[PDB]
Order: sequence, then structure tokens, then C-alpha cells
Amino acid sequence: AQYYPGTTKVAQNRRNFCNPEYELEKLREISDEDVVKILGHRAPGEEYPSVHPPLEEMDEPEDAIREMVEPIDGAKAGDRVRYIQFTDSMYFAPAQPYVRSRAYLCRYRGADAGTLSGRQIIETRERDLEKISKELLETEFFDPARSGVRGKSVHGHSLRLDEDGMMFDMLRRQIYNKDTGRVEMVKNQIGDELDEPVDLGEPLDEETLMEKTTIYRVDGEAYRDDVEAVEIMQRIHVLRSQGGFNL
Amino acid sequence: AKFEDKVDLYDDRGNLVEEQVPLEALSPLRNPAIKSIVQGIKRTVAVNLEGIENALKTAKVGGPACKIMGRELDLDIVGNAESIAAAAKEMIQVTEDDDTNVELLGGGKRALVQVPSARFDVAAEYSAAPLVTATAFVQAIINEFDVSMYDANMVKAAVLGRYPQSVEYMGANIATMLDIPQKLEGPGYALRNIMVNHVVAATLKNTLQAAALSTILEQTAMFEMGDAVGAFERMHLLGLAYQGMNADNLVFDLVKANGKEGTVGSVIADLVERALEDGVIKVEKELTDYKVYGTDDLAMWNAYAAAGLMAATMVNQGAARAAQGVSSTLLYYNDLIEFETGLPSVDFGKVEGTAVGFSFFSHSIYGGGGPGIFNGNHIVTRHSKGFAIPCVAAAMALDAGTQMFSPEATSGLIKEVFSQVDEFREPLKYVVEAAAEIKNEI
Amino acid sequence: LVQVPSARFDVAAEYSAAPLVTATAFVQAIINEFDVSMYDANMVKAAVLGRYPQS
Amino acid sequence: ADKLFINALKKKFEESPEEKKTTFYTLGGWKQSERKTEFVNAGKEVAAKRGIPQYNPDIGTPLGQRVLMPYQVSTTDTYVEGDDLHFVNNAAMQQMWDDIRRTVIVGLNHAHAVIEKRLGKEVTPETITHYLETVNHAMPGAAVVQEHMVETHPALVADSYVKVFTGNDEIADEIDPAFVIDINKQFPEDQAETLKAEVGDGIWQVVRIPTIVSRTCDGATTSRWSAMQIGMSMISAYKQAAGEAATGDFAYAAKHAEVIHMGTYLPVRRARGENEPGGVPFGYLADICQSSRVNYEDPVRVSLDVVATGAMLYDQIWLGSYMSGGVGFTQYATAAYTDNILDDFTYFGKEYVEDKYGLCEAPNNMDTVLDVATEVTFYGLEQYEEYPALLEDQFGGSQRAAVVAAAAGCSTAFATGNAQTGLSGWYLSMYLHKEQHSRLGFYGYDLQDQCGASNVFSIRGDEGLPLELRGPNYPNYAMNVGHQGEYAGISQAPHAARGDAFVFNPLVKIAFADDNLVFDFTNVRGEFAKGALREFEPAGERALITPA
Amino acid sequence: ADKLFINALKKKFEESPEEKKTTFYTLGGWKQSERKTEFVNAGKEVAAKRGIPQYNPDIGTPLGQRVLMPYQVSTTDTYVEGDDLHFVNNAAMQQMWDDIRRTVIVGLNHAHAVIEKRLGKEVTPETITHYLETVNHAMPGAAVVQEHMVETHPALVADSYVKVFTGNDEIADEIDPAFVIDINKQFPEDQAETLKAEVGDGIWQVVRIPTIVSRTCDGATTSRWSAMQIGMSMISAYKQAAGEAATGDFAYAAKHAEVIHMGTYLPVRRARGENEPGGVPFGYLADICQSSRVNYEDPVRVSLDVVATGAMLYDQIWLGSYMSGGVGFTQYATAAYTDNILDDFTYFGKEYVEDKYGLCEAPNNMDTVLDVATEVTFYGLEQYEEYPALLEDQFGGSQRAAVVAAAAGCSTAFATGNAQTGLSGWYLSMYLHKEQHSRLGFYGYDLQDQCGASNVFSIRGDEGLPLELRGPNYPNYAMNVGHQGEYAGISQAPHAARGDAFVFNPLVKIAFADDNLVFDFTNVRGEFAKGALREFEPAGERALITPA
Ligand code: F43
Ligand code: F43
Ligand SMILES: C[C@@H](OP(=O)(O)O)[C@H](NC(=O)CCCCCCS)C(=O)O
Ligand SMILES: O=S(=O)(O)CCS
Ligand SMILES: O=S(=O)(O)CCS
Ligand SMILES: [Cl-]
Ligand SMILES: [Mg+2]
Ligand SMILES: [Mg+2]
Ligand SMILES: [Mg+2]
Ligand code: NA
Ligand code: NA
Ligand code: NA
Ligand code: NA
Ligand code: NA
Ligand code: NA
Ligand SMILES: [Zn+2]
Repeated sequence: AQYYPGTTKVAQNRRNFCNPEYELEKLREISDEDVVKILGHRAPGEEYPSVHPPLEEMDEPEDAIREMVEPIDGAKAGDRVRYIQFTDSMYFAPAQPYVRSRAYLCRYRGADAGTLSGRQIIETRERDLEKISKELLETEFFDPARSGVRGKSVHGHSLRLDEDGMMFDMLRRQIYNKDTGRVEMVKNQIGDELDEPVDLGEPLDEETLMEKTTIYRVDGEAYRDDVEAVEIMQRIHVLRSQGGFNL
Repeated sequence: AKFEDKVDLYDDRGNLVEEQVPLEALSPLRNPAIKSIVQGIKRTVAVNLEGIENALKTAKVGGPACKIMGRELDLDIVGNAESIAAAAKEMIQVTEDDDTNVELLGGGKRALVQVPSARFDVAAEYSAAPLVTATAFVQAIINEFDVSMYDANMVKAAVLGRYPQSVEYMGANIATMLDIPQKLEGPGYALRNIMVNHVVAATLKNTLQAAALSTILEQTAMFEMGDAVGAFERMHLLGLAYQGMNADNLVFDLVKANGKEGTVGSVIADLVERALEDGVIKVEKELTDYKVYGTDDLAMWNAYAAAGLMAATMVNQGAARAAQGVSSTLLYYNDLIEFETGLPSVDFGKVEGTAVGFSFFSHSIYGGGGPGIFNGNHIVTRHSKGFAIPCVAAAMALDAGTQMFSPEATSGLIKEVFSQVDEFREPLKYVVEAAAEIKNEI
Repeated sequence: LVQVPSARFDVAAEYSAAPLVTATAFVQAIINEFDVSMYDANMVKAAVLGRYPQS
Repeated sequence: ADKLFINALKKKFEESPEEKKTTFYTLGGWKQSERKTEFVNAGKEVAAKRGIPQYNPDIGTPLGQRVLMPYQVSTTDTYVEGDDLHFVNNAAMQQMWDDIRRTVIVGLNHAHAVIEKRLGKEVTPETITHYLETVNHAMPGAAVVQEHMVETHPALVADSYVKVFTGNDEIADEIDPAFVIDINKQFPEDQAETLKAEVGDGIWQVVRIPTIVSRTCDGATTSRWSAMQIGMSMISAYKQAAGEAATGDFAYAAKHAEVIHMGTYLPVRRARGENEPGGVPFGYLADICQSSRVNYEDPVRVSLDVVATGAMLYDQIWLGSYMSGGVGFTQYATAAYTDNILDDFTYFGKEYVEDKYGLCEAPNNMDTVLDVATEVTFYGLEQYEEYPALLEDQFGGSQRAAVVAAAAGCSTAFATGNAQTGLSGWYLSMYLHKEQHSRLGFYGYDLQDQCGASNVFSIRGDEGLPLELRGPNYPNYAMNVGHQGEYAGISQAPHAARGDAFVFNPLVKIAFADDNLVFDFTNVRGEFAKGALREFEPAGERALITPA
Repeated sequence: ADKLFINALKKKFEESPEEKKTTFYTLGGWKQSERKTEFVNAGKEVAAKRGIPQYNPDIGTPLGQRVLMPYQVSTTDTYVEGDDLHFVNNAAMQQMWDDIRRTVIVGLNHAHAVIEKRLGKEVTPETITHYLETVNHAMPGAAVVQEHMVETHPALVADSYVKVFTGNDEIADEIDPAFVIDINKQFPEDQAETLKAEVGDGIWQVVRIPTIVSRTCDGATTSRWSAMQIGMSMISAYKQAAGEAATGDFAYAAKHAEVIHMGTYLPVRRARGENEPGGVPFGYLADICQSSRVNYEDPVRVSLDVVATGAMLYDQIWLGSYMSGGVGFTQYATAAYTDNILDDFTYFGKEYVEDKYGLCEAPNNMDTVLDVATEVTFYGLEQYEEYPALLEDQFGGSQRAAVVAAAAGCSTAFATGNAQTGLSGWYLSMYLHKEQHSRLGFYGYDLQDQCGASNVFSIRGDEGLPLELRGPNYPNYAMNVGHQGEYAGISQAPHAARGDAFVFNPLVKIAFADDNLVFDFTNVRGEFAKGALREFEPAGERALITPA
């Protein structure tokens, strides 16, 4: 698959996030229990709640589509659908909203992704969410200064940074420690205090953010100078315009 | 003979039924099984005799939490259902040998009614079904128990609700798949104002049949709306064929290839390859490490893309067994395919647009609700001309119980009655057989 | 005088196919007759069916 | 001893009410009236200020060749000129409609199951109380989640709030009582037991949006505004993601699945959305009126407080403005709530029925209709004949038709305990009146009354409906003055005689049993009188955001 | 030399607008704000008076962890907190909608033919003047024919009147000038000439009903109320029987055959009658705005005054209350009329077009769309990238998408002289923006925008419409913020550049050129500022009939 047109680093980064054969760089190590804590859907060692009985206990219509489509594990068990939501700074976070949804539906099964300017969300079966969330939090989808895990009060994608280079958070869920140069998660994604904070590592430096970012900007690589990318967007406009009139 | 296209038709098990069928043998305008489905939906009514009896006995009539103290009437309706239904049939039929059907269900608790075709032949629209049925059962109940002149109005209120004070049959104990003509978002929309849950209920959650019923209803509405006239006709017919009728086994074969481990993205890659393989698209231009595709048949590209879209829903929502993500799949299938190819997405952006608002209005505070309450007449999902809703029906069919407003909650009376009708329940079978049968008349 | 074929009403719920099929056939025939451009054809639509769908 | 209207007639006229002759033409036209004088003076100031002629007593014909009468607001000792009962000039009447228009009833029963079954969280009286504190900040138009939100001024929206009710006394007791409509305090004991049985363990919100917004916008705004702020408050109080799939189930429940509008939407020729007067059924209007819970030993008073509520809303605001306008229909309505005239006729009929049958003890059939409706019709018409002052007071035939028929219909329903036979009695009254005086109402008055008898007991599609379900959109009733409010009264009549706690909807009955409303629904005619005297203080005013 | 939004950014923040870092969290939360501090104290007062908790700053999340900014109303020197621009807190905004809602345009051409042909009487300037004196007595709610009528207080309905206009200057000169909208006084010479040529010898009424009635009732009341008092005034001034068969011809003329509503009625899911915001087509909204007749040498200013008009009406009051409610949509709309930001981007594109093509001289095709819309889009998004204060000001992506595309679409129409290619430019701007920042608006923002390109030039049933005829009920536009007001602006754009007197209806354009209106439509952004400062005096208040 070719994913996206363009000759900038941005365009290559966009294609890499989508391509499931591209190995995301791992930047940090997070325990399974700290993933569960950050999500906040259940307490570590709490059984998964269910919304319906396991699939093997139900009597399903004879349906060749059901037969051909293998259910994710949480679907088989009847887990809740739950979510994780990120906000990405326009000051060169590595992932960005449409890049996430495009990449999620290329890499992950059974995904409901939503894209907004200040928040991007994925909803899926709880046990499967916990596995995806590990990769979203440990790899270069995430920087602990320029990205944020926020289930509410998302303001900050478009705001100036604070003196540490951290994105605004009304609820201050991610705290920069001047002593280590590292960020800790002090609250879960909906803003409730964690018993013990989670180490999210050090913010990427300026030059690494520039190399990895998927936003176009005049002080990085401008979209207007990615002339092949612009040309395809203009082409789609024109062909949609003509098809709606006639074929 | 207007169009040269031919398609191979399959069943919902992926087996070939009939090869080389002219495309127009699937037109709503020509195919007798689509005519019979539409005429059927117009004339079929579900009657809740148990509900009528309970409404009368408690004096709870005329809408939610309404009651009239002192008006209670205790009538053994379900106990005398045979007599009442036979008396009602006498009034509903035009002659003794016509196509009137009245059938008792659930030990007399329910009745399937199909009002005779002759009444619709001299009717402007379809409201004779509920109104003729309601008055025949009101009169049959009054006649059965000799209900007095002074009390009979309570029987009317238990059957048809607060109408005419309300515009709708508010609190009625009858139900139809169609809704009143006043609620059309535009002229020509009636066959779109059928809840996705009702479609899934009638087809018993068989995914391909639900997709088929939904697509037949949507694309037939596109003829009534005039959208499938002249320049656009062929686009709509190829959409019906490839997206809703599993033409050439394209939907079925993409699901087979992506069902075990695939994602939206993998279906896309298979579809583009297949469109390439079949000559639908070809490389028009090379940019830097990027091929721009072109097509000399936009309508056929659209149809192939549409078939890919259905299969990506079945793969994505099927893998979750949870319908909510269909809004996402309708969006990013189309978003991704445009940047994959340089060609316009399904319905030239209109699926994608529908999917944007549908996502909003199914994950926010401002309206809509779950996927099953939407339909082609809903303000959120009317915008695509037949290429979005059939995916929703397929996603709700595959839901394993994640919804509060599920078909069981919204559509239980529709399911019990309308699933009895063979052509409603398994439309893909009947439509393919008819098209084979008229195949040399085109 | 236009009489839309009965077979369109046989698979329709109601009667609006008459105005809608007639309107679009004349809109497209007028556009095709004079080769009205993509940019101006929306005027032929407004002249035939008016303010619909805003009204 | 005196008929009840004798005091009013004596205040209006120098003659005793029995006298047949009087003096005209020498009262000074408009100059006899304090109110017309105020208006001429104001017209001159208005015209000078804006540069366009306006109110001028010399245009058209010269008012006040006869006595311009004061009206007694029935059950009070307030007398006012009729202009003071025009809805435009009477803030109590405007606020009565705003209080209905801005109200919606919204269950918490489905919402609480979304919380427990989809989200997997618990619901308790504590969580409910937290939610109610949250929604009582949010509902007036203030923020709970986002940063940099701008908000409504709390003082402009002080009348907006959310309360709950439930038939489960133990749950009701746990919720903070600031937010609870207490059924056991507001209703006499037998009524309370009925209502609590109807509601059972359901928990229902009564939502009122701000009057200022209802006046800027429309009735169809109310359920939307309510749903937005319920949705925000559910997100906040129960910790959803702020916008996930399950949020949509709260939206659908609050806008559609457990919502009770005050009115349903109308057809295109009279296109209106929800919560407009024409969609309010007669049985809801009877239940909005709260006379039932305070005056429950006097079924006449209860019924005629309902008549007053409906005559004002349906004839003055609805038919007289929304469906027409201009000077409009003040006195077509005031006939039913002034001078104690309806009260005298209806107390007669109540006493007739009581003495002959016992209330609710007549057979429910045509023999009772013929008996009671005829006897009360002849009684009312005979008062007009014996008191020329009474006939000069209710000068329009339409006014007399509605008053006599309302008494006849209400009395017939007091006998049978059934509204439908009450309605038959109304129509028969009209027919007898027409033959007796060789006139009835205005040119188009008895469209519904000639269709009337045949449609009382019909069962056909747009004809048949129990009276409690009918309203202003019942086809025969959709156009004309001098019927709808009296029909609401006849709907109330049998239920008042029976001692029923509600006529058609127990949720609606409890929802207006709320002392935080601006209008006092327990004493409608008392409130009309206070507004006439310029003593009622409405919500919605913009004084705080305008110059001094 | 500075960009136009630079002063505003310097007012809001201590940093220079180009600085990328700032300080959060130590501003005192809501205590930094005068307005939030007023609201906190008001919430305490309210809750203590009524016995129910209300506004409380500690519910939910704590506002004001960042700077709560002042906003410059564009084209003014007035800076206010956003709360002062919420329609609930701004009487200018409420009155702007009341002045539209309460207006109907009613011909006199059929009526004058009834008089001459059916009654056989003469019509002259003098009879018309007599008729207008009569209807200016009656329209506010006062009587002309019957005895014992009760009437509206003239001071409560001082804002109700009737004026006329005509294209025949010699006829207009013979009607009393108190009643005449003088086209040659109100419009520049070339515009006057165009408008008079459209009207010709027709004579048309502009009828305004009382704001107090409009707020009590709804938009669909206006044409009814109008017809009632037109009818009474025709009876009085032309000596009909008061109620004969020919009377009905006047009624049908005034309600149906020569009536111009401000908005058409809406379908059932958003059921509303006439003269509600959703029925007002974008071309009429551009013509209601009176910037065109005063700012006719500056096509950017005309177009952006239309944007302000429509963003407030369509997003704050219509989508943000009638169709939703709560805190609502103030800053989704303020983004298009504050801080001179849209102005900076649109003047940029106007200058670009003027320098490259000449206004109205580019070819009307996709090549121009691709050129102008791309260039302006890239200009506007660069400003957000160059000025971190700008991006923090217009913090929501939807706001940015609406602003940038409005500039791009107006600029494209400036070049072609045709709205339809302007609209194509709007959608292309969204597509470029989405790819550039990998984000666009809120979850449901680009439903219309992804359908957009294909439906610009479609001719299908519910797809194809010139932009001037589209409005809030065009199917793809029926739901979402951040578009409708901008589309009204793009409809104005090509006409402003051409110097046309009107966009879609010349009667509507003349109807709002009336100095007796309460709101000043020649300076919409000025009026919004006045209301924000609590200096606007609206009509419709009840102070005269309530206690001091
Ligand atoms: C022009 C009409 C026909 C029409 O469709 N409506 C009229 C006029 C209208 C105007 C009169 C206001 C004004 O004087 O300028 C208003 C106020 C409606 C409006 N436009 O505001 C009205 N009628 Ni009328 N109309 C009334 C009435 C009636 C009675 C009055 C009978 C008499 O003996 O005085 C008669 C009908 C009948 O004979 O039964 C009637 C007629 C009429 N009604 C005759 C004119 C009669 C005349 O020339 O004197 N009204 C009434 O019966 C009571 C209420 C009263 C209404 C005002 C209010 O309710 O306070 C008023 C209701
Ligand atoms: C719960 C929702 C989902 C829902 O359907 N609507 C919400 C909330 C709602 C509430 C918020 C009121 C409150 O705080 O209690 C209101 C005011 C509507 C109402 N009920 O009055 C609103 N949104 Ni929202 N909403 C807005 C916006 C936005 C932007 C904010 C992004 C940012 O970085 O701050 C995002 C969407 C986006 O990412 O593109 C957003 C989301 C959201 N929007 C998320 C909550 C986000 C979060 O948790 O912080 N709005 C806007 O971008 C600007 C205008 C602003 C609206 C208020 C106004 O116009 O003045 C408000 C419009
Ligand atoms: C979709 C529809 O909601 P329902 O699905 O019908 O509940 C519609 N609301 C909306 O369109 C709300 C529009 C404005 C608020 C959303 C902000 S973009 C309605 O109330 O008629
Ligand atoms: O004279 S009419 O009966 O037409 C009007 C009644 S107000
Ligand atoms: O978060 S959402 O895009 O659903 C709401 C925009 S206010
Ligand atoms: Cl084709
Ligand atoms: Mg590990
Ligand atoms: Mg004496
Ligand atoms: Mg005597
Ligand atoms: Na006296
Ligand atoms: Na006079
Ligand atoms: Na009408
Ligand atoms: Na003031
Ligand atoms: Na500064
Ligand atoms: Na707060
Ligand atoms: Zn209003």
C-alpha cells in the first residue's frame, strides 16, 4: 500500500504510522498495571465487567459473515467497550489527530476511532484496548510533553507551551520533574489521582520532535512546499466536484 | 439493453446462483421481487392484541404514562382472537379471493396483517395499511363484545393512540416498517424512513440479508427521488449490485480474505488490487514513489469501492461484534482510499461526510443515538444516496449485545410479524431468483 | 403534458416520483441541449424546481 | 341567595340588574375610562417619539357609546377594565404560558440503566444528589467540563432549575429535599397514594429552562436545551469520557425515549414544534392546573379553575395571537372567568345533579345527557332573560354559548363520572340555545358544534378520541374561539367529582406541584387578577443588561 | 503594515504575539475575571433567594487555568469578556432576532385590485394614506369597528407599525412621508436605481408586529397578526361591510398571495413555523444586513458584516439554542466577528485577487477556485503558525476552519463574481487545512464539508441549488455550527464586489432600510458591542405593567 503522497519527512512519517509493517520506535517501558491505572476503567486485579454473555454461550444466527470474521478476544468474552483518548500539541507532537485515526484503522482490529481538533479517541473491547494502549503509550505515538492522555477537559492542542515545554492541561495529569527531566502521570485519563505516579520518561528534544512530527508548519516543513501532497488534495477536490455534477 | 453490464449473482453462503445477469435485471423498475418487497412493505401491518387488551384494562391510552381513571374496560381480546381476526379480515378484504392476509401469532397475542393490493392501486400513498387495519380491528373488537356507544372510543384510543390530536399514532398498538408521510425529510423519502433496527429485526440478524434489504430499500428510494434518473442511473444500479447484492462475490471474497486478521486498511489494499486486476482503474501518473490512479468508468470504480466499504464494515465491526464503529469505518475507509489512490471515495465524498456527522451524533450529547435508530430519512444519515446505511444495517446485524437501543428494545413487534414474510426475511434469495427469471427480458 | 410511466409508481411508496423524475429529466435535457457548464447548471435546477430543498 | 353574579352587575351599572332600560351616548365616549385615557395619552407620546402616528381614538368608530364595564375576576374581589386582562397587558398571563412552555419532564430510569449496564457504574441517592447539584449549575447555562467557556448570567436565568419526584418515599427521602417535589406534602393523602402508585419507583426530573430563552426562542427549544445540560451533567457526575459512544444513549433517552413534552408538534398549515399551545391536550391542561390538590372538596371550583387556565391560554394567546392576532380575543375568554357567571350556572348544575342522582351516580347514557344538559341550559339562558344587565355584560352570543354549554357539559360529567357524556351535553346545549334565541355565536362558531354530536362517540380515524386525549389539534377544534378552555374544564369535571388525583397524566400533575414556579397554578384566577393590577413580577426581563 | 489582529493579541496577553511559551495555573482560576466574579456572587444570591443551588464555580472543572481572554469586537475599539457576547446576556443580539422575527412584507397590489374590481371603488395616494393612518392605529392591537373592544397598551407595543415602499418616485412622494421608506434617501444612487427598477409601480407594506407579542408567541404569529389588522384597516378605510365575501380576498392576499415571509416553515424533525431562523435563506440574511448600502466602496466590510449577522443568528441563537441549548455556541460564532482576524485574512485575499485579476474579472471556473482558495487558505493557516497567541485565541479547530475558509470562499467569489465558485473555494480550503494540520474541527464538523465539493455543482433534487437559495434547511447544512453565517457571507461576497444593490430579494433589502427599527442593521458589529456593554435598549419589556 502507498498510504499518502508527498516528499517531506512529514509525509514519510504519515506513511510510517499507517504501515503495519513499520515497527514503531519504542521510547519507554510501562507496566501492564500502570496501563490499567492510566485508563482508569477498572482497578488492577479487578475482573473485566461484561455487557453481554460470552459468544460461545449465545445462540447466533447461521451467518457466513459471522463464520468468516474472527472476533477479538474481548468480543468473545463480552467485555465492555471502553476508550483511550489523546491530545497532540500543534508544537510538533509526533502523532496528530487524522494521522492517529488513519493509522489505527490500518493497524488495529475492531476499532472505533474518532478524530477532533483537540482530542482523538479509540473505543474497543476492554481487554483489547489495554493491549493497544500499551503500544500507544510506549512508542513514538506518544511524547510526554507534547502529547496527553485525556478522557475529558482536553484543552491544549493549540495553546502555547509552559516554561518546561509541556502542553497545557487544565487538570495537570502529567507533571514535569525538573530534577529528573522526566514526566510522571499523576492522575488517570479522567483526572482522578493515582496512588502511585507512572514514569513516562523524558520529553523528546527539539531536533527529535522535528524528525518525527506529522504536522506541517512554516517553522518545520510547510504543507504548501509539499507540492505533490497538495497536488493530490487538489485533484480529489476536482474529481469529487466533477463526479457530483456528472459521470 | 440500456446498459451493457453483466454481473454474477450468489447466495449468502457465497455460492454462485446465476452467471451473466444483465445489470437492469436488478433494477427496482424491472425486478419483480423488488416490486413485491416494496408492495409488501407498503401493505403489511403488525397488530398487538395483547397490548390493546392491556391498554383497555388499565385505561392507559394516548401515550407515555397516560391514563384515564374510571375508563377501564376488561375485554378478553386475546382469548377471542380467532373470532376478532376473522371479523377484521372481512372488513379489510375487497373480495374473498384476494391477497388479503390475516395471521394470528404468539397464541393470539399478535397478528400479521397484509391489506389487499387492490386498495393501494387506487391510493395516493401507503397509509391505507395502518388506517384500514386499525378501523377493522376497532370495529371487530366493539362487535365482539358489544361494546357500547359510550365506551367504544376507548377501543379506538387503545388501537390508534392519541391520533388525530397528535400527528402520529401516539401510543398506538399497531406498527409498520414505514412511518407517516408527514415525517418525510423530502418528497420521495418514504422507503428511507425505516429504522435500521427494523431491517435487522426482520432479517433475524443475518448480515448479508440485512445488507440486502437495506440496499434494496435505499436504492429503490433513489429511483422515487429521481436521483437514479438519466446520467446517474447506472451508478445507482451498480451500487445496488456490488454493495448490497454481493455481485461477483466481491463483498464475500473480501470478507473471507480479511476476516481472520484483517483491518479496514487491509480490505482497502485488497480492493485496490482487485480493481487493478479487473481493469477498473489504472496508473494515470507517477509522482515521487507514488502512483496516481485513473479510471475511464467512475461508476464502476464507485461500485467496487462501495463493495470494499461493505466488507470493511463486516471485518471491523464483525471483529468487535459491536456496531458503534461503523461510523468510523464509513469515514476512514473513504478517507484512506482517496490518499491511497488519487481517486474519489464512495459517492464522491458523501459517504465520508455522512460518516463524520453520524460519528458525532452517535458519540456526543446533541442527538442521534446508537447505530440502530438511524435510517435514510434521518437528518444525520440522509446525505449519501444509498451507499452508507446498508453498512449500518450490516454492523447492527453483527452486534452481539453492546447496545441499549437494540432491535430487541425498539423492534420486537416488527421482528415477530415482519420476519414471517419470506421476501422480507431473505430478500437476497428472492431478488436474485427474479433477476435470473427475467434475465432474457432485458 | 407529462405522464410518468406507471412502472415507476409500482415500486414507489407514494406519488412524488412524478414531479421529481419529470424535473430532473427536463433539467438534464436543458443542460444537455445547450451544453450548460458545470458552473451554471445549478441555475437550470433552480428555474425548474425552485428553492427546494431549502424550502 | 343572590345569584353569584349579582355583585358584579351592581358594580358595573347604576341600574339594578333586573332593569330593562338605560341611558347611552352621553358618557363621553372613551373619556369615561381611566384606562382608555391612559392609552390616548400614551398614543400621543409614542407617535411623537417615533415619528409615526399610532393609537388615536378618532380613527374608526368612537368607543364608549355604552358603559365600558369593569370585570370582576371570578372568585376574587378585584374589579378591572377588560384591557387589563388582555394577555399583552398582563404579565401573570404571559408568565403562565412561559412556565408551561419552558417545562419538560425527563425520566432518569433509562439513564440510570445506561450507567449500570453499559458503563458498569453504580447509581445511588448520593450519586443522584451529586448529579442534581451538577445539573442545577449547568441547566441555566453554565459550564462543567471545558476550559474557556462563557456562560449565562445567573441572575438573568434565576428561574431555571431541575427537580425530581418519585413514588418511592424512601428514595425521595434520601435525596436532598431542595431538589425534590414532595408528593406527600403537596397532595392530600388519598391523592398522594394514587400518584405514588402511578409513578412507583420511577424517578422523573421536572426541567425548567430560563424564561428569557423561551421568549427569545420557541417551545421546541425546551426539550433540546434540557437534553444538552442533562448530557453534560451525566458526563460530569458519572465520569464518562466527555463524548464516547455511551454518551449517545443518554442523549436519545433525554430527547426521545423518556421525555414527556407538554405539547406535541403540529401539522404544516399551523406549523409549530413541540411545547406550543395547540399541542397541549385538554387532559394535560387540566393536570397542569393545580386546583385539584387544594380545592378537592369543591369539584366546581376545581373544574372552573381549569376553564380559566384554558380559556386564557387557548383563546387569548393561542387562537387570539399565534393563530390570529391584533386586538384579539380577550372577552371571548373573560366570559368564562369573570363576574362569577360560569360559577353560578355550574354550581346550579352541581346542585341539581347532587340532589337528583348523587355525583357520579347517574347512568352513563343519553338519558342522563338529555336530562342534565337540558336543565342546566334552560337555567343559564333564563338568567340572561331575567337580568338584562347580565345579557348586556355577556353581549356576544359566542360568550353566552360557551358559558352555558360549559355549565351543561360539566354538570352532565358530574352526574355520569365520564367526560364523553359530558361532551355530548355540551353539544346538546348548543342546539337548544340556537333554537331558543334564534342565534348562537359568531359567523363560524358552531363548525365544531354541528359536527359535534356525531363525533362525540365516533370511532373513525380522525373523529374518534376520548375527550381527555383531544386538544386544539383535534380537527373540528383546530380553528375557533370559545370552546377549547371549556373542553379542558369538562375533561376535569368527572375526575373532580370522582375525587381522582389526575385527569390524563400523573407525571404532568406532579410536575406543576412546585412552589419554585413563578406563576401560582393553585390559584389561576387570583394570579390573573394580580397581573391585571400590575402587581405580578415575571421572569425573563432584561433590566440587568440594559441602561438605567 | 501590522496585521489587523495584532492590537487585539497585545491586549489579551502579556507576551509578544510571536512567543511560544507562557505561564499557566497561577491566575486564580475564575478570580482573574470581573465577569466570572459577578456570576459567582449572582449565583449565591439566586440560590439563597429560591432555596435551590444554582451557579457554583466549584462544580466540575475549574475554569481559568489559562487566561480568560477579552475579545475585540471587530471594526470597533470595544473589548469585552466572551460572556458579554452570549445571546442571553446581550440585548442587542436578542433584539436583532426579534426585529427579523416580527417583520413580514405584504403587497398592496392584489388588495388594490380587489377594491377597484370587486368593490368597484377608487384607490389613490390619499386613500392609501388614510389606510396607513388606520393600520398604524390598528396594527399594535387597537380597534377600529366594534363597540366595547379592549386593547393593547400603546406604550407596550410602541415598536409596532406599518410602512410602505414603491419604485415609482412620483407615487411615493404623494403618500404621507411618515409612512414611506424612502429609497432615494436610504440607498446610493446606482443602488436606488436598481431597487426602484425591481419594484416598479408595485406598492409593498413592511409590517412589524410588537416585540412583546413575538417573544410571548413565535415567528409564525407575524404574518397572521399582520393579516388581521390589514383586514380590519381595509374594512375601515374603504367602507366594506365588516365581514362580506370580498373581505376574504383581502385575507387571502395578506396571508398567502402577496406575502414575503422572512423564513419558510421547517420539516417535522426540526418542526417550526414561518419566520424562524432555520427558514431564512442565506441570500435573505445578506439582504437584511444593511452594510451594503453604507459601506458600498468596501466589499470586504459588507461581506464580513453579513458574516457577523449570520454567525450570531445561525450559530448562537439558532443552532446554539433552538436546535440545542445550554452554554451553547458563543465562541464558535465570535471567532468570525472578533479580534479583526477574519478581516485580516479576507482583506489579504481581496488584495490578492484585485492585484492579480481585478475584482469580478477572473474566469468563473475551477482554475480560479484552485488558485484563490489555496493561496488564501495558506495565508490564514500561516498566521496561526507564526503567532502562537493567535492560535491560543482561536483555540478550537472548528473556529479556525470557519474563519480560514470564509476568507478563501469570499475571496474566490470576489474574483469570479459568482457565489457558486466561492462555495467551491470554501470546501477546498477545508480539505487543504485538514491535510496541513492533520485536524479540522469538532467530531461532526465536516459532514457538509466532505459532501461539499460534489454538491456544489450538482443539479439533483435535494442537492442542486445556487448558494443564494440555500439556507439552514439545505440538507447537508441542517445540523452543524461554524458554517451557516459564513455561507451568508460568501453569498454576499460576489454581489459586494459587483456593486449589486441586493443578493437575492430586493424587497427584503428595502424592508430593513428603515430607521424605525430598534436594532441598527447598518452596523451589526457596532450593535453587538453596545449590547455587550449593557448599553442597548430593547423593545418588549414588561416594566410598565409590573411593580417598580
Ligand atoms: C369584522 C368582524 C368580522 C370578523 O371576522 N371579525 C370582526 C372584527 C374582529 C376584530 C374587531 C376589532 C376592531 O373593532 O377593530 C377582532 C378584535 C379581531 C382582531 N382583528 O383583533 C374581533 N373581531 Ni368580532 N369580536 C367579538 C365579538 C363579536 C360579535 C359581537 C356581537 C355584538 O353584539 O357586539 C360579532 C359576531 C356575532 O354577531 O356573534 C363579531 C363581529 C365581528 N368581528 C365583525 C364586525 C362586527 C361589527 O361590525 O360590529 N364580533 C363577540 O361576540 C365577543 C368578543 C369580541 C372580540 C374581542 C374580544 O374578545 O375581547 C372580537 C374579535
Ligand atoms: C462533551 C463534549 C462532546 C460534546 O458533544 N460536546 C462537548 C462539550 C460541549 C459543551 C461544554 C460545556 C461544559 O463544559 O459543560 C457545550 C458548551 C455545549 C453545551 N452543552 O452547552 C460545547 N461543547 Ni465542545 N465546544 C467548543 C469547542 C470544542 C472543542 C474544544 C477543543 C479545545 O482544544 O479546547 C472540542 C472539539 C474539538 O476538539 O475540535 C470540544 C469537545 C466537546 N464538546 C467535548 C468535551 C471536550 C473536553 O472534554 O474538554 N468542543 C470549540 O472548539 C470552540 C467552541 C466551544 C463551544 C463553546 C462556545 O462556542 O463558546 C463548546 C460547545
Ligand atoms: C439531529 C437531530 O437530533 P435527533 O437525532 O433528532 O435527536 C437534531 N439535532 C441537531 O441537529 C442539533 C444541531 C445543533 C447542535 C449540534 C452542534 S454542531 C434535532 O434535534 O432535530
Ligand atoms: O363577524 S364574525 O363572526 O365573522 C367574527 C367573530 S369575532
Ligand atoms: O466533542 S465534539 O466534537 O463531539 C463537540 C463539539 S462542541
Ligand atoms: Cl455511467
Ligand atoms: Mg513490559
Ligand atoms: Mg337607580
Ligand atoms: Mg324582572
Ligand atoms: Na350599581
Ligand atoms: Na375609534
Ligand atoms: Na399556514
Ligand atoms: Na436597565
Ligand atoms: Na500585551
Ligand atoms: Na467549575
Ligand atoms: Zn418566543
